Amino acid sequence: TVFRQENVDDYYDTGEELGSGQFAVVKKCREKSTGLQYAAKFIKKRRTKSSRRGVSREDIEREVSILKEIQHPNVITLHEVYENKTDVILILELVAGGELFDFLAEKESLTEEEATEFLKQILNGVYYLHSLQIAHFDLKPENIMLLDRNVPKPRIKIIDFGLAHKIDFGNEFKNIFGTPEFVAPEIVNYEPLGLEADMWSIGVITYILLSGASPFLGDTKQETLANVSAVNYEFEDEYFSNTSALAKDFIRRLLVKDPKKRMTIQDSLQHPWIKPPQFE
Ligand SMILES: Nc1ncnc2c1ncn2[C@@H]1O[C@H](COP(=O)(O)OP(=O)(O)NP(=O)(O)O)[C@@H](O)[C@H]1O
Ligand SMILES: [Mg+2]
Repeated sequence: TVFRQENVDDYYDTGEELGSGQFAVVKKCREKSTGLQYAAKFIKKRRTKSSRRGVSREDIEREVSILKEIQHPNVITLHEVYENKTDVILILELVAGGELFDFLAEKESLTEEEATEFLKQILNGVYYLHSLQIAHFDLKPENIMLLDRNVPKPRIKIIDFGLAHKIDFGNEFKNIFGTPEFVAPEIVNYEPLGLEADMWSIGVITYILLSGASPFLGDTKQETLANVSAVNYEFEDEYFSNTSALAKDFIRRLLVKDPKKRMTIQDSLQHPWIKPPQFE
């Protein structure tokens, strides 16, 4: 599909940089006609068929097509798309309270209540996506953002649809790979991937929310990946001695190597704790 090829600067003024990855720089912006504020994500296009710099049009089109489908309080929405010869420019809903990652950085470990108030939101965002057969494939504390960081119970949105895929057949085999600390063993072993892989990432996120520690992290990327495939983690007493046994049970049911035996998004919401390119 093609996108609007007008100069983006003719319709928006850009401000502060919000963030960066591989593939993209994200800038705060303001639409001239409405005075509303957005996050403009500039994704660099591939300059030649075989190049490794930039993102293939197929991958950009998949991100845009998934984003266009979304409308849920706990996920980011897509406002408009522009393009020019160098970039595709997604105008996304602005999430202005920073990454869950940075929130967790200053001050590092949450109460079970604070942890479950975030988690319940993440779970209903992911329930929506999975209901739509969308696997996010990049869930991690940097890809969650808070609408306002200065409120006692902040409200979150899932961002970064750069690896997301529609799962039409219950699994796909296109060979996706995110960040070693958060990927499920099936990603590590290059096996067919489905919605289950997001549920593993949620367990890793939950462990970190409760402890401030990463369950699989080794000293190098390859060692983390080995730990992940072996399900090499444990609940350190120093971190978990006063954490409830149900919280551990929740995590233990997500960090399961066989995706068929791992809790589904629906199971996670009924659980008693809750229920009211890749190398060194
Ligand atoms: N809607 C948004 N509002 C506010 N900040 C955002 C938004 N989208 C992205 N960011 C910030 O920009 C960073 C990069 O955007 P992201 O969508 O994560 O890019 P990417 O490079 O394609 N994927 P990755 O390599 O995993 O970062 C994020 O980590 C956030 O800090
Ligand atoms: Mg990202």
